[PDB]
Amino acid sequence: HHHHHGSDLGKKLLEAARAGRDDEVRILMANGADVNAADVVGWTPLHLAAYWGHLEIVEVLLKNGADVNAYDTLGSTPLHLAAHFGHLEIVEVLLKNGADVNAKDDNGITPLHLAANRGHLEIVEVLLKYGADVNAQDKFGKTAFDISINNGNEDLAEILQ
Amino acid sequence: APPAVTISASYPGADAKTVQDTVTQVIEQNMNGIDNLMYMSSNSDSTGTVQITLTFESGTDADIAQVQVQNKLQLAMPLLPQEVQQQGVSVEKSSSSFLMVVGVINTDGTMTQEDISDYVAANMKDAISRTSGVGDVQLFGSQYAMRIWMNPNELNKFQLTPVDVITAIKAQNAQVAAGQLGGTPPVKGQQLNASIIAQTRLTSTEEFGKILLKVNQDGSRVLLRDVAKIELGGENYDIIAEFNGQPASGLGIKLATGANALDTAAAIRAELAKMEPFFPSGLKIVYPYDTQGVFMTMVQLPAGATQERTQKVLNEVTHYYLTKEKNNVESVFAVNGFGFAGRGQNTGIAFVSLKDWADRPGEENKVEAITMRATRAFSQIKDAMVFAFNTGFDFELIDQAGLGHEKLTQARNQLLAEAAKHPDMLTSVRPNGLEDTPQFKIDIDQEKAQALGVSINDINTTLGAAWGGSYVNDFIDRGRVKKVYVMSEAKYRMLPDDIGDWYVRAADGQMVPFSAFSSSRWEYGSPRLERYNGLPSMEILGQAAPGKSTGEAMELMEQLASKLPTGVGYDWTGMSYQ
Amino acid sequence: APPAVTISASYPGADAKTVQDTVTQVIEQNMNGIDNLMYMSSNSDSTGTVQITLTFESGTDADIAQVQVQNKLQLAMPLLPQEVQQQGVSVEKSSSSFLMVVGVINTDGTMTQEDISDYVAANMKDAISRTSGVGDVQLFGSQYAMRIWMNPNELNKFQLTPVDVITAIKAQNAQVAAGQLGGTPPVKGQQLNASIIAQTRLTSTEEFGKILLKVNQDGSRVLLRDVAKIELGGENYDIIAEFNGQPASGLGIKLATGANALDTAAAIRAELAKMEPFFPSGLKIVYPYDTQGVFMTMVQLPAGATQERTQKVLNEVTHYYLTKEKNNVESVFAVNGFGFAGRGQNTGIAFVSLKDWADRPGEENKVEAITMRATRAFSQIKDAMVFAFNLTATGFDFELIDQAGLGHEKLTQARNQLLAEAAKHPDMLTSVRPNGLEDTPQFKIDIDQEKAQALGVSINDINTTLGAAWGGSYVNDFIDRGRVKKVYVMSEAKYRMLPDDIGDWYVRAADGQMVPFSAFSSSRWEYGSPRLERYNGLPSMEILGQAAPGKSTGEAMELMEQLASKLPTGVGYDWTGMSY
Repeated sequence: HHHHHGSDLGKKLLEAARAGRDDEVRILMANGADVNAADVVGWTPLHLAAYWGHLEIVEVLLKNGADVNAYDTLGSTPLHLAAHFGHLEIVEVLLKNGADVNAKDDNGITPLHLAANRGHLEIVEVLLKYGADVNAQDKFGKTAFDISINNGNEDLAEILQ
Repeated sequence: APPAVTISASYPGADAKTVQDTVTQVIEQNMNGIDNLMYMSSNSDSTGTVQITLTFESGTDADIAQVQVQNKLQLAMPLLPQEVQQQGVSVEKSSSSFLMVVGVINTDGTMTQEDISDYVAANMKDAISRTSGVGDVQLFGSQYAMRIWMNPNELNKFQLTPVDVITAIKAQNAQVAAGQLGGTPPVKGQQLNASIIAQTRLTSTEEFGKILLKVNQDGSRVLLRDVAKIELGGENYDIIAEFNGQPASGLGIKLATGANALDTAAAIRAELAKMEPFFPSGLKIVYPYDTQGVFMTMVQLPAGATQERTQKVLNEVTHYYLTKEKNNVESVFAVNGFGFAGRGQNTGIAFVSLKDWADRPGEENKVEAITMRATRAFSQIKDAMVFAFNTGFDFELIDQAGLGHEKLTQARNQLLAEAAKHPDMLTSVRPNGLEDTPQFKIDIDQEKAQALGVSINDINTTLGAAWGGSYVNDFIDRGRVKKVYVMSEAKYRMLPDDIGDWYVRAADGQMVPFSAFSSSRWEYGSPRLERYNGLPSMEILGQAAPGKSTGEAMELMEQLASKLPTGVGYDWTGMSYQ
Repeated sequence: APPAVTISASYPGADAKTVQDTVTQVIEQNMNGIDNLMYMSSNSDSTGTVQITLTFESGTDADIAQVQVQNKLQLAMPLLPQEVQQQGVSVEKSSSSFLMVVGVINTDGTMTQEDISDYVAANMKDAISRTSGVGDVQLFGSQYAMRIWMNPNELNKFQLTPVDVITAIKAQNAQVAAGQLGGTPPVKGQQLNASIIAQTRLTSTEEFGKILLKVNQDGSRVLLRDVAKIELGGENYDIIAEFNGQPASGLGIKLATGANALDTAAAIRAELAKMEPFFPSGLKIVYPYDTQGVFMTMVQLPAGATQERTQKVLNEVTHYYLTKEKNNVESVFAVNGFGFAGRGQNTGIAFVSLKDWADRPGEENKVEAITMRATRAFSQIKDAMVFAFNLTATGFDFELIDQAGLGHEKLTQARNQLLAEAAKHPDMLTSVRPNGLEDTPQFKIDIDQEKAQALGVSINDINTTLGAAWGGSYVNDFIDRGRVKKVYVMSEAKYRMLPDDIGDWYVRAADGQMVPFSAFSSSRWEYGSPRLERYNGLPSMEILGQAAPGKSTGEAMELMEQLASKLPTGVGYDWTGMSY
C-alpha cells in the first residue's frame, strides 16, 4: 500500500491527475503509465485527484486498478483527503470501489474524524452507512462525537446520535 | 520610466502565509497618504521574505517618494513581529536590473565559497553600498554568523531544550554597561576614575562552546559544545555562486534611480582599488558583467525543486557556454538561488561576458545570434524555463471579495483554460508566479500540552528554533558585529520522523517528545502569495498572437475575465498600464 | 490656507490626563527646531485620543513640514506606551475640512450599520487612503474586530481572570514560523523539501470560542465561550451614521495640503468605480456632500452627555430638514459621535445636500436663507449648541495659558474670571465663550498597595484586570475573510455599567486564591477634564468671541488684553488663528 517513485510517465500522470486535464489522463493510462506512481510524499494520482476534487479522473484511475487504499508517508489514504475537503461524490466512489472506511493515519485519525471536524455532514452520513466505526479513537482518545462537542456543532452530534 | 520604491523585510523560518499575514498586509494597510502612488504590488515567500514594490507617477521625485514611504514604514514598524524588525527592513529607490557584478575568487583555492562570501560581506560590501549612485547591493552569498547546530538527543539527555540554549546565549554573550569607579557625581576627595568592564560579546567558537548551560546535581558541567556543534557559517545557505566553474562570491550592484551609470561604475572601481592591497593571498576581483558585450541566462525550475536540481541545470547552462561557445564567451558568473524575479531554492541566473567585439567577427558571433542560439539549445531542457536575453501584456487577476487563495487559483485556471482555446489571438498565456506545493501541517494538541504541563511557547520555540533557525543576538567576529543563530544540525531536521526526536520540558521537569502532543498531515499551500493594491492577486503574462495587435488581445482577455466567478476582478499593470 | 500637519495617536481606555501625560507631553517636548513653525496646539481626550496640530508659515512646503514633524516624532516613539504605538501613530498633511463625503447604504436593508461600516473599512477605505491628493480619511463607524465579551461570574467560577484570557488568546491565536523539512543547509542527497505549517491566525468566532483556557483537575474543559460571548464587532462603538434616516456608513475625505480639488475628487470616483461591480447585493454608494449646494450642521452637547441624548438632538435636526425643508433638501447624512470638535459621545454633525439650483427659485430658498432659518429654529433646543453654516473676519481666537505650573483647576478659575469680565462689557465684546469642554464627574479608584502585597496579588494583574474589563484591551490580530483585523477583550456591557460592578471582578493571587476588587481598593467621585488643551507645550484654554456691532477687532483684542493683564500671577495669553 506504500507506493514508490515512477518516472517521466509516472510524473506526467501525477501532474495531470492534479490539474484536472481529463484528456491527458486517458492518454497516459492507455500508453502504460503506472497507475500507482507515488511522489516524494507518497501521493498517488488518486490522492491528488481526491484532494483537488476531479471526480472523472478518480473513476478513471479506479477503472485501471488504482490502489483505492494507497498510503502517503503519514498513513493517509485518498478517502481521508476527500472526506476532509468535503468532496462528496468522490467519497461515494471510493467506498463503492473498496476504500477502507476505518483507515487510520499515523495519528489514529479516520476519515470520519476529518469529515466531523470540517462539518461535512452529508459525507459523515455516507461514512456511517459504509461501516465507519463511530467510536474510533485517535491518538488523543477523541471520537467524532468528542469533536462535535468541541466544535459545538449540534447538527453533527444528533447525526452521531 | 516610472520610479519604484522597494520595501524588503524578512522573517527567519516563516512560510509565505505567515509572512503575508504578519508583515505584508500590515505594511500595505499603512502605505496611505503618500503622494503620486500609481499602484502597489507585493510578494510573500516561503523563504520567509517579503518584497513590496510601490510604483509612482512618471515625473515623481524619487527622493520624495522614498522618504514618504520610509516615514510610513517607520510608523508601522511597531506593528511588525520583533523577529522581523530586528532583521532590519530596507527601503530602496532603484532600477530592478543590475548595472554591474563584482566577482570575487581565490586563485590559490585556499578559501571556500563560504569564506569568500564572508570576506566580501565583512570587508567589501558596506563600502560599496555607501558609494554614491549605488541603489541596491545583492551579496551572492551570506555573511558568517556564529552557528549553534543543536543535537536533540544530547539536549534530551541533559533535560534541556532550544529555549534553554537561547536563554543561556543571551545571558553569556552579553555586552554589559557597568558604569564607573569614581563616577559622577562623586564624593569629595575621589582620586581614581576608571570604567568598569563586565561581560563583553564573545568572539570565537571556543567561547560559545564553553557557555555553561547547567551544573548537574552531582557537580559536573554541561557546556553548549555538549549539546551542539559550533562553527562560523552563513546567516543562510540559499545563494551559492561560481565563476567559470570555480567557487566565487560577489556583489550585484543596481543603479540608484536618477544617478549616472558611468560615474557610479568609476566610483565603484576606485573603491575596489582601495581594498585590493589588504586582500588575503589568493583573492582576486573579476568583472563578469559590465553594462553590448554581455547578456544573462535565467533559470526557473518549478517550485519544490532543491538546490541540487537547480545546480544540475546551471551546470548544463555553464557547460554550453564553456564548450559550444568557447570562442565568444570570456566568462560565466552563475548564481544558484537568486533569479531575475528574486529568490528561491528553485531559481538561478547566469551572467555571461563575451570576448572583445573585434575577436568575434561576423554576424553569427554577435550578441543577438548567440542568445538566440542558446535559448534554442536550452529549450529542450526538462522542467526548467531556461532563456537567455538582453511585445506583450501584464494582467492581474484580483480577489475582490475575500474569496481566499484556493478559489482565486480555480479562477486563475478557468481563465488560462479559456485563453488556450483562442490560439489565434493569445499565445503563452501563463502565470508569472508559483504553484502550490506539498507542505507539512503540524497541529499542537492544546489539551495534551496542558495536561502534561508543557507550555505552548516552549513548544513553538522548540519547533521554530530547531527547524527554521532563530536569530538570538550579536557577537563580534574579528572586530565586526554579526549575528548568532541556533538551529538543528542538518541530520535531525530532514524527515518527518525527526519531529518525534525533539523533546520539550514540562513544569514538573519531565521530558516530553513532540509526538505526545502533536499530529501531522500533508497538505498543499502557496510558496509565493501575491498581492496587487492591497488585495490578493495572481499575475498573468501573455502576448498577442502573430498578425494581431496588443489592444485586440487585451480586449479578448477583458471579455474572458468578465465570465469569471463572482468576486474576481482584474487590472492592467507594468507595460499594460498605458 | 496656512498649512497644518497633524499627529494623531490613540490609547484605548485612557482618560484625558493619562493621554496628556504619557503621550502628548512626550511628543510635544520634541517639537522644536522645525522650520517655519508658527505655533502648535493639541487636545488630549477621554476618548483615549490625542491630536497635535502644527501650523506653518503660508508658502511653506508641506512635504518638508511633514518630514520634519515626523523626524521629531521619532524621538518620542520609543518612550510612548506600547498600547499607543500598536494602534499606529499617524502624521498627516491635510486641510482641516472635508472635500467630500462618500456615503454607503444598503437598499435591501439586509445589512446593519455595523456591517456596512465593516464592509467599507475592509474593502474600500485603504484604496481611497492611498489615492494621491487624499490627505485624511475618516470612517464614519468602525472596522470589525473579534470581540471577546467577558463575564466575571463565569471567570470567577473557574478561578480565571482577563489576564488568563489574554494569555490564552496570544498563545492560541498565533502565527508560528516553524521552518522546513529538508531546508538548507541539508544533508547532501535530500530529495524532500516542504515548509512546516503550525498554528495560523484564527478566522472565525467558532475558533475563538474553542480556545482552551484550562483543564480542570477532574478532566473537564473550560473554553473561552464558557466565560465570554464571542462576535465580530467594532474596534469601537462611538461612531454611528444615517442617510435620510436609513442606516449608513461612509468616508469623510479631506484634501492633502496643496493638492488639486477637482483632479483628486475624480481619482476618488475612479477608484470607487473599481469597487462597485464587487459589492454584495444591496450596497450602494451615495454622495451626500460635494464641494453652493451644501452645508453642515454642528451639534455640540455638554460633556457628560450620552450617545442616546445626542441621537435625539440629531433626530430633531434631521427631522427639521426632512419635514420643514423637504422642498429644498435632497438628503441629510447624520453622524453621531464625530464632529467639527474632533470626536466624543456628545458631538455629532449633519452634512446636508440641497436639490438642483433651478429646483429652488427665490432668495428665501438659497443656502444663506436656509441656514439662517435652520439656525434660528435650532436656537430653541436646550442642552445643545446647534447651528448650520456654509463654510468670520470680525471674530477673535484667544489662548489662555498656564505659564507657572498652576494646574488645570486654577487655569479654569482664571478662565471664569476672564469670561465674567468679558460678560460686563457688551459694548465691545459679544458671546465670549470657551471652545473646549467642562470638567465632569469621574470615578477615582485607589489601589491599596499594602493590601495587594499582603494578599499576594500583583499590581500588573490588578491594573490589567481593571483596564481590560472596563476599557478594553487590543490583544493581537486575526484574519477575517483574508484581511488582518484586531482582537479585543472587554467586559460584556452588563458587567461594567455601575460602580457596584467593580466588586464583581476577581483577580487571582500567588497562592491561588481569588480576590475581589473590593478587597484592595477604595473609590470616590471627583471632577476632571475630558479634553485638556495645550498651546505651544503649555496647558491652555481657547476662548472665542467676536467684536461688538460696529467696532473693529483690533480694539476688541486691545480690551481682551487689558482684561487678561489683571488675571492671577502665572496666567498669560497669546493669540492664535485669525488673530495671529
